[PDB]
Amino acid sequence: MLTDPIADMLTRIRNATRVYKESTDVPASRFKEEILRILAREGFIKGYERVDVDGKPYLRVYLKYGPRRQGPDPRPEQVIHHIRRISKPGRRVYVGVKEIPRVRRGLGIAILSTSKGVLTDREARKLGVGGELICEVW
Amino acid sequence: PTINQLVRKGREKVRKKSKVPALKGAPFRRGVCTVVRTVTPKKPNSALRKVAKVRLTSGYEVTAYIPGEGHNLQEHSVVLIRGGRVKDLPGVRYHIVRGVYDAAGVKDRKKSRSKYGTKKPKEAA
RNA sequence: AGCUAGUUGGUGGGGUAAUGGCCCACCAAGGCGACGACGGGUAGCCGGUCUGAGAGGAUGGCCGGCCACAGGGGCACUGAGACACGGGCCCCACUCCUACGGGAGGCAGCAGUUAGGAAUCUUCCGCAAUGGGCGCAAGCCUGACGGAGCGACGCCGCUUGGAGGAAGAAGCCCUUCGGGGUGUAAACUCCUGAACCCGGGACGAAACCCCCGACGAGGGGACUGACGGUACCGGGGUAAUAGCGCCGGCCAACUCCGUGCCAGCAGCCGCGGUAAUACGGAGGGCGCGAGCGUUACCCGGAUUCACUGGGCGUAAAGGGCGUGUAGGCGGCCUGGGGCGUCCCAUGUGAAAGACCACGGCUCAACCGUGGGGGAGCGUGGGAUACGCUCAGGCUAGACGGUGGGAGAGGGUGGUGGAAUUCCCGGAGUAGCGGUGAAAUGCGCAGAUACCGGGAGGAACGCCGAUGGCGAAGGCAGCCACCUGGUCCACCCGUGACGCUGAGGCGCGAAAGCGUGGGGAGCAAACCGGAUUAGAUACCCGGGUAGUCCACGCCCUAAACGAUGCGCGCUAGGUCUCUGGGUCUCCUGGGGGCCGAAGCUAACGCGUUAAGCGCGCCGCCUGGGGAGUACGGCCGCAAGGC
RNA sequence: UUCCCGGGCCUUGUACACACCGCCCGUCACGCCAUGGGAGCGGGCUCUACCCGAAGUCGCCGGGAGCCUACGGGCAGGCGCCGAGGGUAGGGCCCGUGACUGGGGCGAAGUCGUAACAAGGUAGCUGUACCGGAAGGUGCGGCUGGA
Ligand SMILES: [Mg+2]
Ligand SMILES: [Mg+2]
Ligand SMILES: [Mg+2]
Ligand SMILES: [Mg+2]
Ligand SMILES: [Mg+2]
Ligand SMILES: [Mg+2]
Ligand SMILES: [Mg+2]
Ligand SMILES: [Mg+2]
Ligand SMILES: [Mg+2]
Ligand SMILES: [Mg+2]
Ligand SMILES: [Mg+2]
Ligand SMILES: [Mg+2]
Ligand SMILES: [Mg+2]
Ligand SMILES: [Mg+2]
Ligand SMILES: [Mg+2]
Ligand SMILES: [Mg+2]
Ligand SMILES: [Mg+2]
Ligand SMILES: [Mg+2]
Ligand SMILES: [Mg+2]
Ligand SMILES: [Mg+2]
Ligand SMILES: [Mg+2]
Ligand SMILES: [Mg+2]
Ligand SMILES: [Mg+2]
Ligand SMILES: [Mg+2]
Ligand SMILES: [Mg+2]
Ligand SMILES: [Mg+2]
Ligand SMILES: [Mg+2]
Ligand SMILES: [Mg+2]
Ligand SMILES: [Mg+2]
Ligand SMILES: [Mg+2]
Ligand SMILES: [Mg+2]
Ligand SMILES: [Mg+2]
Ligand SMILES: [Mg+2]
Ligand SMILES: [Mg+2]
Ligand SMILES: [Mg+2]
Ligand SMILES: [Mg+2]
Ligand SMILES: [Mg+2]
Ligand SMILES: [Mg+2]
Ligand SMILES: [Mg+2]
Repeated sequence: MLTDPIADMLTRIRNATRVYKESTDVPASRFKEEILRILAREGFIKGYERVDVDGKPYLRVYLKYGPRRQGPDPRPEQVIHHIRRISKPGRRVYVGVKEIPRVRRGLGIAILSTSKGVLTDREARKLGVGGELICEVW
Repeated sequence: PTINQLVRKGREKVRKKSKVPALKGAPFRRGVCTVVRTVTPKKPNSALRKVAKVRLTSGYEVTAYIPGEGHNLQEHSVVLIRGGRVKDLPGVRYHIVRGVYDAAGVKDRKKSRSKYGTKKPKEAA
């Protein structure tokens, strides 16, 4: 019955990226739409659009991959190596401004929901807020 | 388990078991002997090891191994119990301290004389 | 797993500095509890301390804060304050003096004795300092305190010399006897020089006091040290304590002799039974050094209670299955609030401790100063993405309508034939049964085989399938009735009604039990006959409960897919069952095989997950003792949880 | 080429690997350790009812009986409630102990048999019921952890 729409979306993307697909569909939410915007600016995907499927609004999330490499298993590298929901609906995780993770020692991104909108780990500490730690992506 | 179950049911603790009941965890506990005898070891080894049943001041009567080569222990000897077991001897989980009380240490033991209670040879040495 | 008599609440009093069932009358029947009441066991609590990468775990000795005690127990008095450690009264235990009737005493204050124990100190000095009490002051009291004494109990600092020195003494150890080692080590040469003798010898001390100014501000003067002749400084000055653990692997350090599963070692693996780096010694070496080891306990390793950070198909572990209460969790759009949540300042977070500096004791331990943030909670202000709530609204979730579809789904009642056994009649004879082979047994008293008639019970061949239905156990001749689940189509209705589910409740194979029927075949037990060393078995002949029915119990299993349910996502090839269609083919549900990606220790799984995610429940934490013991609940009992 | 012995390759199964001259099971016997039940015995803690009940607060009285400094009063004293505690009585929990008895565990070489591991010589396991010196056997039903 879709307990967690956002972990559903992140798992949608996690399964789409393992079989190297053009895009996959996820039902639309104004909050999901913000999270996909943040994934888009950082270069984890190529963008999105409010498509319509059977009178029901989904979101085509166009995937981005690495270059075709050589040797056995020429399947490319992922742009998203690891994406997982941190704060669960049964396990709420709330962080202040001084307690924010360093995702892959700066190389990754933490996405988290604050009173100043949906932000990243760098943007949250720039603005100085902290909030519900949505997910870590790299 | 789930976080809700861990809230409801919690996590248990190890709660160690005392391998030496020397009563208050005393490092040592004195008792008079009652029997000074020789016992045979377990399956893999073979000897006649020297043990003693000791009527502790804990109110316990326990066996105790008599280390070193040779002893001076009798039925009415007073002796200090140490702790630590002999694996080939079942029922012996505690050691006698030598050089403490009526029990004396090994004579002519000249290497590891901090153990087995032997005094320094003072022979320009 | 239930507790509750002042018990819960009220009214009016008593009482207190003061609220309050704190106590008392009268009234009402409440109060608490799985969010763990009540009860049992244990424990003084904290700042802090130990450990840890941290999250955590452990702990509360010194010191500071709080509490509670003062031989056991109770009570008041005085008083601002006590239920009063060195004040009072009473009861008991104990001790001491008694002229025997009635007195005295309370070291959990500083020392100290005794008992216990593995174990824990001086019946020291002084009010010079600080602090407390009384006092106008002088001063007096101060076992608070300042110090000293004892114990390597701990930490820190220092010494037992330094530099020279033989192709390398003696001793002793090993030797492939030539040599190698201890070893610059020592002997020996100088130089410095702990300890000890000698003189000086304090910081901690300046006030209280006195004079002036008025016993104010201010200036000046006087007395006073326990520690202690000690620290420290100067002069002189003698080479001057070293030990303990280990040397198989973890783990750094190897040979020789003795020994022979003996004596012995031991933390685990394990060594010792003739050539032992594992025992005993020696030589040598390694690790430390006024210590070194051992024991006992705490954290660590232990990510073996996993919040970080574990799992459950086969290793420990999915509840037998459903239903469902509490609880946990929950779709898309729009606003109100601003509880969760975030931010800002502010209040608090005592000191001490820890960290960062800078200093003080010749260094350090120790100590002083300054500084920095913690975390938690109060108040005020703000933010509204997510969670919550209130409200409006949506349809993908869910349920419902209409039209249908398959089925061993369930209960009741009825019925058909095949077969078995028995009874009757006919006909018919000398053997039939049975085994590996036999025997028991049945048979001339007319068997087995054949026919005809009759009774009775149980189970449904072919269909029938590696097939179907159900939540599970499970369900199979046919018929009728009553009845649940379920799948498809059409996108018509309500519209978030959702998922899971501790207890509860219901179903629950076989076997077993109770009461009453029925009993053809089969068949525990039991009896025979063989097989066998012996057979309480396997093989054969009989054969009772039971298997069948009704009603009531019983709750077990390899109740197995050894895989809980719900939803979302991630190649397909193929077989089969049942629906719909523009039925060549597509699509939906269901049952199978193979296999993308991915997962697994492998075996294997693979949209009928063991993949990738989320929600909820159950369970696991070495083998045995053990599903045993005790307690509890249930059962007629067996026994069950 | 069935059968007896030995050998060769493949494949299947194994709980064997000193390798089937293997391993393994349960009574029985001796010894020892911990332990359950047990006529009872001995304590500890606790609860309930009643009896006696000191000191002492409080409440009366303070009168045929005292004392007082201001007496329609105070003190002494008497009575009462509560009361530490002692006594009696019956329960609850816990601990030690008990003739005897049940099972468990250990003890290098004890007696009896062959249960399981290979189709273990009757496939095994299992719930249950009955039976047997012992493992175990058989009945009914289920499982693949077998053919
Ligand atoms: Mg206590
Ligand atoms: Mg750790
Ligand atoms: Mg103390
Ligand atoms: Mg005193
Ligand atoms: Mg003593
Ligand atoms: Mg003073
Ligand atoms: Mg001075
Ligand atoms: Mg080594
Ligand atoms: Mg040794
Ligand atoms: Mg030192
Ligand atoms: Mg841990
Ligand atoms: Mg976890
Ligand atoms: Mg199951
Ligand atoms: Mg349900
Ligand atoms: Mg919601
Ligand atoms: Mg707020
Ligand atoms: Mg502080
Ligand atoms: Mg609404
Ligand atoms: Mg409609
Ligand atoms: Mg049943
Ligand atoms: Mg039955
Ligand atoms: Mg019956
Ligand atoms: Mg009867
Ligand atoms: Mg028969
Ligand atoms: Mg035989
Ligand atoms: Mg038979
Ligand atoms: Mg059950
Ligand atoms: Mg199970
Ligand atoms: Mg299908
Ligand atoms: Mg059982
Ligand atoms: Mg039981
Ligand atoms: Mg060949
Ligand atoms: Mg073979
Ligand atoms: Mg007993
Ligand atoms: Mg067999
Ligand atoms: Mg059986
Ligand atoms: Mg039988
Ligand atoms: Mg069977
Ligand atoms: Mg079954």
